[PDB]
Amino acid sequence: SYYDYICIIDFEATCEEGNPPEFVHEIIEFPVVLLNTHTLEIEDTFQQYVRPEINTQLSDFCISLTGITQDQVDRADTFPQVLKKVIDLMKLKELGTKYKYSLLTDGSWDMSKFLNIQCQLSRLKYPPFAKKWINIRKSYGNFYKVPRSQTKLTIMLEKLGMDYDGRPHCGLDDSKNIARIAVRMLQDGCELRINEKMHAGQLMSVSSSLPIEGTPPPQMPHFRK
Ligand SMILES: Nc1ncnc2c1ncn2[C@@H]1O[C@H](COP(=O)(O)O)[C@@H](O)[C@H]1O
Ligand SMILES: [Mg+2]
Ligand SMILES: [Mg+2]
Repeated sequence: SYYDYICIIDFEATCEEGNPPEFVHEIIEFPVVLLNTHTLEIEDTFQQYVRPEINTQLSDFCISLTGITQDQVDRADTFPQVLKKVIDLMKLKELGTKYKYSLLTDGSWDMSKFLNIQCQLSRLKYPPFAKKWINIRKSYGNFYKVPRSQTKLTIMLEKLGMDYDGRPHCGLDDSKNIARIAVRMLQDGCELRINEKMHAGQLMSVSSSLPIEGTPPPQMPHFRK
């Protein structure tokens, strides 16, 4: 039987203009949006900013694209501290123990790039609970049967006859819009399910024809020795 909760995560990260290929991203915003699959309502939202430690000064391009200011990241906890809190929130809403749940992200960068890089930077083991997720862009592409380029957030909203609510590149607002699409897709009868994973630190697909399996209750990973 189906997930009780979909847990939507969409990060914001440091960046440069022109998107330089060798620039080391760090997570600067870690939102969580909890969607109850039964009531189809967004039940919980939590926002937290993260303080980068490598490239600590946000670029102008970044401050403007995301809206996040230096004073915000400066006053924020470091990633491991923020992760402990996200895990504590998840533990509070009893995910993995009382309720069957799954992660959902918009694309495959949040887990396989941003969280992946960040854990290396923070010297953390990659948290098991985040090794499998629902990439909604993929879900959408397969459900409505459109090429990959048509699954950009902008187009998904447009084609479903919806609007972008709130600020672009603000992770919380982004996550909420994502959840709003999830709802709509569930309503259109699409069974959202895990379709992507990490394996040997590489992005890999996951068979869509296999039974619904909950994500394990989250734990706080240790520091890599
Ligand atoms: N146009 C862009 N140029 C460079 N980096 C970007 C751009 N759009 C998004 N990103 C990176 O991806 C992160 C999250 O993407 P988004 O979900 O589009 O806000 C941002 O915090 C940026 O670090
Ligand atoms: Mg994103
Ligand atoms: Mg975003």
